[PDB]
Amino acid sequence: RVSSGRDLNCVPEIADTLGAVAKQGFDFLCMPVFHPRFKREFIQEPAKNRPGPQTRSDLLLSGRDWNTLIVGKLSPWIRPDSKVEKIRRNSEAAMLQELNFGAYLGLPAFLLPLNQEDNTNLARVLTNHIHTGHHSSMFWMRVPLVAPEDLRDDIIENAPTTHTEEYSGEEKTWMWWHNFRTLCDYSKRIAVALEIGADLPSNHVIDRWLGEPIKAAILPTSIFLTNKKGFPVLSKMHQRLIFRLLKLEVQFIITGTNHHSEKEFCSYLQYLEYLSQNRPPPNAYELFAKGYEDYLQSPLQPLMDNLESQTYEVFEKDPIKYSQYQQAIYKCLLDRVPEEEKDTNVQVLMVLGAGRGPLVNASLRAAKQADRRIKLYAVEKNPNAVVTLENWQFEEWGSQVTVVSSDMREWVAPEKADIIVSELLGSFADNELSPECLDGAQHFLKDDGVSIPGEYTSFLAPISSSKLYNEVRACREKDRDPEAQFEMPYVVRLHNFHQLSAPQPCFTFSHPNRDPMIDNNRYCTLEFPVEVNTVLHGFAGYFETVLYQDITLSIRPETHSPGMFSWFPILFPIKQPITVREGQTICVRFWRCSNSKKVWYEWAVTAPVCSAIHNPTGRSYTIGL
Amino acid sequence: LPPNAPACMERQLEAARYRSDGALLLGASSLSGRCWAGSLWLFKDPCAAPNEGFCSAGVQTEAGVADLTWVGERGILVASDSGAVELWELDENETLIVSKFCKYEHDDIVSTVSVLSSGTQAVSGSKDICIKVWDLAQQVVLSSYRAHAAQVTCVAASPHKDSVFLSCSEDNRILLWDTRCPKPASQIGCSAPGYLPTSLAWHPQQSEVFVFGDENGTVSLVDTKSTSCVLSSAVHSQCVTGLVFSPHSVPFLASLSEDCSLAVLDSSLSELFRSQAHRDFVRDATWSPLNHSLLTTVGWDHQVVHHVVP
Ligand SMILES: CSC[C@H]1O[C@@H](n2cnc3c(N)ncnc32)[C@H](O)[C@@H]1O
Repeated sequence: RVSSGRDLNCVPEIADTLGAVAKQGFDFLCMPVFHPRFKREFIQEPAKNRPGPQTRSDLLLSGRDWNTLIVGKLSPWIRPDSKVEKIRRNSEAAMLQELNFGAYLGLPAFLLPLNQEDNTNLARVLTNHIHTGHHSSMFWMRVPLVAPEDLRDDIIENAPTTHTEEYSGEEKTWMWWHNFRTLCDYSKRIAVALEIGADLPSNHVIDRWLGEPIKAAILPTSIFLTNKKGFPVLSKMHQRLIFRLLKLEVQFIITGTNHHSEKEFCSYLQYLEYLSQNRPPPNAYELFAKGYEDYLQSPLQPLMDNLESQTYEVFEKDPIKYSQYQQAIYKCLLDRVPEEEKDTNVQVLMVLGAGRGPLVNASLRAAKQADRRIKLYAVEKNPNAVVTLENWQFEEWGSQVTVVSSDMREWVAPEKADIIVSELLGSFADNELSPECLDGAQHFLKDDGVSIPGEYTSFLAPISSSKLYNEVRACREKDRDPEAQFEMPYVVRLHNFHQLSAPQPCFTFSHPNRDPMIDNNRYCTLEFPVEVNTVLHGFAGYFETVLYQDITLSIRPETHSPGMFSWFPILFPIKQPITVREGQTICVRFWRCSNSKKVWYEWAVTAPVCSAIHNPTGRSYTIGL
Repeated sequence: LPPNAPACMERQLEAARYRSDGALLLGASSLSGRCWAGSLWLFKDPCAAPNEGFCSAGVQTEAGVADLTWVGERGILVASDSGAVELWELDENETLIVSKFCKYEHDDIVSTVSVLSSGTQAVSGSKDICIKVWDLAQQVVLSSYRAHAAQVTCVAASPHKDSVFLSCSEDNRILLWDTRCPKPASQIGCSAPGYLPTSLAWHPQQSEVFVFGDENGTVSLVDTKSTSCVLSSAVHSQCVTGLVFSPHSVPFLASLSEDCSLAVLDSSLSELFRSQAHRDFVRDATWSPLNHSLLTTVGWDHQVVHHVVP
């Protein structure tokens, strides 16, 4: 269903209040840990020597309750950036005190406001609390989509509201967030409590928050409409945002008094649940992409490494891609054996990297479908997978299939091939070294032979995700370069991100490769027009391949093959995030580089600013030949 | 101790308001410890206060009392931490205090209340940034104004004009309101943006002059007409929480700060008197109707102090 809490700034009895909100179906309570009005003096006598207690006792709840049900709140008088020095000092002292109490209590989260532009000293104090013990507890920064000054009623005769359009200005609240998090050096403990108003801003303003670490959405009772039966409800545009936010799995917080007085506060929560269960449904693929959202993975290197049984099992788990392969071979067979020559003509079909035989089985289904005759070679360098193959061939395929336990670049074949078939492609196409492997094998392909696939193309797109930037940054390891995390690609179901530009083709390969001298090295320059203010954090990679003629496979979103959504895209990080102003072009440069020993990518951004070249001479990342 | 009157007054004394007859209205909050609530007390003998046993009447409020005001002689209008504005009514015998109405219209703590010149209307101000106008008899909100862009600190009704009230906020705005204008609010302030405005008091006789205190302890006298920042004194080492005019023909002005001090100032803003009596925050002042030279201060030190002013 939905994870939801109640926001209160009045708790007479913490016991009854918590009990009440439980009966109303709230998972947790946001409340002050000190009385919001109880302003404290730390430096000046006599109020400094105010007898205590300074707040209510930890003993009033279980450690478990404090740990799970309670989100603390900074008292609203606390103004660390106050221009008034005595207020600044008392607010520094009080903020430390209240944060130290939430740590004392074991609170899972604590709410702090970003309610103006300058929160420098507030960030400096929070950073201090974070750098005082390693603790897990989250800090939810309460920021509004729309600054209060731009929300205010136009009811001041001599202070009219500026009704003029303001692209940058309407985005001021994100800049408040950006500056705070940047000062606190992207602490994983600091996330966004996004506060929504009755008036949503422009879609550009909402888009600003796409890649940001949103843990909580705050819905005032104010923003809720009333149906005929007098139930609380939301505008379709509000409802669209909820459906957007459910995808990011945020916790919803209900703030304000009951305005639908006939009905209980169950009413507001009832509505959210109603939206949850009745949400535009996803797909099996989104169920396939189940728990992998923004989960960073090492790209598989099935050449340099021998894949495990369950790796092959997952490759086999999506039948559709093999049905595509079956179809490409079927078509190629009919184009090569006239119906007159069906029984005289038996084609030599070689599966190059046969794994546990899915392409072998697809090749066989294709031949019986075409009613045409094939001899099969199953070539596989992974001797563990040869075990699976040789049991299959003994038990089922028989002597039609000759299993070969060899690297296709070393193998001396007894005869030349009509058709070579392979699945040597990664999420960035050539990133498993299909080029080098098939190049080594082509000397044993007939002069009129077909490679399936005949072609593949990598695509790139610039993306924004402060979330994934932090994920990568967090992948530092001992005994290597402290920044090697950023100079290697990751396979990942990119989820909390913004794609800043349409994907552009990067590198393309063709098989057979007729070039008299063959260079699989590449240098490509891409220009991505960007129509929004944003921060570049890296580049999403995808691929398309032509198996045969019109039969293709793609993970490129615009051309995505059906059923192949368990096959995730790739991410090329950059070390330093890059600010991009609307109307600017992002220019990225990519190299595919090689030795006898290793193939690697190097990459740089040249616009709107220059990055360092990432992964120079494969220092951080190579692919084994 | 009376019937319906609690054994123990909450420690944090928020409000002190003398009625015409000289009876004392007390508001108190529990701002620490287990239970965070408040209380309303009537002391027909003001010198007994704060002692609960020697009280004419007392009641417990669900939540703390941020602000208070007399509504005529038997009415008490309350700013609650709960976001409710509540109307409490005195008994015929005035031996107990009964809730007339409690309306939860504010989304956050109700910080400030004032009764307008009619006595049938009040203005509320809240940390929720809204200012509301109340039909006291029908117990509803006539108007709700989001003029400000931060928490509303003070709202003070005009002495004699039922459409006019001041407001101040941490948006650094002093707003002059007139509900007769389709754009009711008007920003009033000295040439330089200065320290946040904290406290407000209309001149009792001069319907177009008011005074405001700031978070830096400066007290300022303002003429709507001249719209010039006429006079300012550095009266306090900290925030000016409250400003109260004497009942005198030429009024004296009581100044109360978080510096835990009270000062009394002439119309020229010069300082006649100073009391260090309180050892915590000074929350309110009411001059005795009976003896105009007598002034009662209340503080979070739970002290009810009676001052004789020279
Ligand atoms: C089915 S995933 C790709 C398969 O091709 C195999 N493979 C990759 N490169 C080569 C090569 N050069 N020679 C033989 N098999 C290969 C891998 O072991 C893997 O099972």
